[PDB]
Amino acid sequence: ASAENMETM
Amino acid sequence: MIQKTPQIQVYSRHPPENGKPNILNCYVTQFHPPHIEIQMLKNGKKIPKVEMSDMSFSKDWSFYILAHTEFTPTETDTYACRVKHDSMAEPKTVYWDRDM
Amino acid sequence: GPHSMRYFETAVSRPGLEEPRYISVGYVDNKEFVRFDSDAENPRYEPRAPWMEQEGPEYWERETQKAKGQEQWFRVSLRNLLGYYNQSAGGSHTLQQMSGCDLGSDWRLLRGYLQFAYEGRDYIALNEDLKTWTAADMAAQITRRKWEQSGAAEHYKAYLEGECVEWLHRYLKNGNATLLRTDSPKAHVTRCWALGFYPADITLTWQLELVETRPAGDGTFQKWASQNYTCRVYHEGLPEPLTLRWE
Repeated sequence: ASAENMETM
Repeated sequence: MIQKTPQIQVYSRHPPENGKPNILNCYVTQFHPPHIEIQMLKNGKKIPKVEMSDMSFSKDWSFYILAHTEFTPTETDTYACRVKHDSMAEPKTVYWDRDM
Repeated sequence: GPHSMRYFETAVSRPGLEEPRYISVGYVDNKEFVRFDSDAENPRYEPRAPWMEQEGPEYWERETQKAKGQEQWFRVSLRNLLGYYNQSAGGSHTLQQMSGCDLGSDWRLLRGYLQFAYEGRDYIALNEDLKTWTAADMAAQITRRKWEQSGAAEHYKAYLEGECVEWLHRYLKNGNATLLRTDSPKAHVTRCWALGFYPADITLTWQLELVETRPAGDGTFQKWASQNYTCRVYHEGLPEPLTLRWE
């Protein structure tokens, strides 16, 4: 199950 | 530009015996950026139907792929892999050595 | 023995196209199970192993939708970085991500991974304490401070310790077919060759010129190296190292 990113770089 | 030259290995799935169906592999690694063209040749003639597999990268961030197609080895013919990638002016061609 | 899961994600920006190309590729005990690709026909998380087929359309909407988020995330980020480094317009750049978890033979969490490269260079990485960051360069400091003064680390920690473990604990139970049942090398001399093994970790010797380990396309791996001299093979699956010469 892949992860979800939140805040951008 | 940030660029890395692909290492190439050409080889068979199974050890070759004359007129006995097999797969040919062209493993290409350590390259950047990830765009790349890989050809497989039978006597300098572009083998039809080559499956591209992988395209991910290893923990050092550099890219890897495996190209492959079906083939019936003979000792009357030559086999090679030919690669084109921004880091190299001219395509690279590595030839199949059945003992390797 | 020990067990792992990893997702490898690449986004590549391109001159002209306002959307980058995006690939995510899932791996279980070092062996591919799922993949997404942005270019493709009409794109979703296709399965790349037969044991993953028993997961039901329902699981795929979840993951496919997740991959939609990541494109968004990778696009914006691609453009944040351009400014961070004074890269002007029209040029090709690459952002890469690696996340996942290690389990030890007892099935408990050994460690999580979450890391990033720009242009193939280390950019920012979650420390082994799942709680702090190593930033490679001055640009990455901006990202770091954004991610500190915003608590991203815990979010990832929550994915790493919990979800990542839960689902891998499960994929393991679903497909020992080409997983837990490991097979081992058949050696011989023509230079000695090891053929047919899994996993890929192996060592070869001569006792009185290294070929790198390489997929054979069918899921197994191969290596070689070249009366006194005798060849030994060492492997995860040998119940005792192998010794040979012949010819």
